[PDB]
Amino acid sequence: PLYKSAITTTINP
Amino acid sequence: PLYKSAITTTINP
Amino acid sequence: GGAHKVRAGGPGLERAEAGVPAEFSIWTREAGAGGLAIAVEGPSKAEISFEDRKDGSCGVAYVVQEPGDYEVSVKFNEEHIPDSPFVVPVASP
Amino acid sequence: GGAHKVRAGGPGLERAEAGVPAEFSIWTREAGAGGLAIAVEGPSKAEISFEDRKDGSCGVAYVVQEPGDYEVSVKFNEEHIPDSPFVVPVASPS
Ligand SMILES: *SC[C@H](NC(=O)CC[C@@H](N)C(=O)O)C(=O)NCC(=O)O
Ligand SMILES: *SC[C@H](NC(=O)CC[C@@H](N)C(=O)O)C(=O)NCC(=O)O
Repeated sequence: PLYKSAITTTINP
Repeated sequence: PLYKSAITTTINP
Repeated sequence: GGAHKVRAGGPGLERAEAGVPAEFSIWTREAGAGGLAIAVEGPSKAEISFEDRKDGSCGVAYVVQEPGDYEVSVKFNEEHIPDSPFVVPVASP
Repeated sequence: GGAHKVRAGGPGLERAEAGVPAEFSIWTREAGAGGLAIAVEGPSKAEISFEDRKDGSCGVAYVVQEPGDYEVSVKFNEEHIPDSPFVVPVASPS
């Protein structure tokens, strides 16, 4: 199989 | 955080 | 499309529990050739697997860590099948 | 937007070994507010975490289970940063 993993965070100045 | 996991397989008749 | 000839169904598209394997089935018999992608998106990491089921469908099991709402995507050749994404409420055990 | 103002660099964007944490850094100071998304795609499952860096950049570590070629993307507000995606060859552990 082809696998994808992702993580997303918010950046705040 | 937002997480994503994905798995892709090729379907072949 | 081709993704329009794919159907998916099972407890795991309806609701789940953190730590508990959530299962569903994909009827792929008439989409023909292509890439079948399943994705789980939400507040924690998902572990996903396939099984060839005895009934001939494609079995899917996933486990997530935390309660919350998750989007379970089933795409065929980068197109969402009917009713995808599935919004799945996940309770704590 | 603001993806063009973001830079990523470090060993984990150049090479990795199966099962060994691969590390890199993301320069975020200039980018403003936005969603910073890291993704690893390839022959096996990946585990990704965010970490602290002394320099104030955003640290990333990932581990993949099998050798092969993987693509590591870094997007900001759903736009690839410069040089993303990165093709990373992952070797059998030495
Ligand atoms: S779930 C993995 C998937 N299996 C199916 O779509 C069910 C196939 C079924 N007819 C059977 O019992 O074999 C898969 O990757 N299948 C391989 C394929 O190329 O169809
Ligand atoms: S890798 C987590 C990420 N951190 C940074 O971009 C580092 C920011 C730096 N100036 C610092 O020392 O914190 C992150 O999620 N940042 C949180 C944020 O609110 O920007």
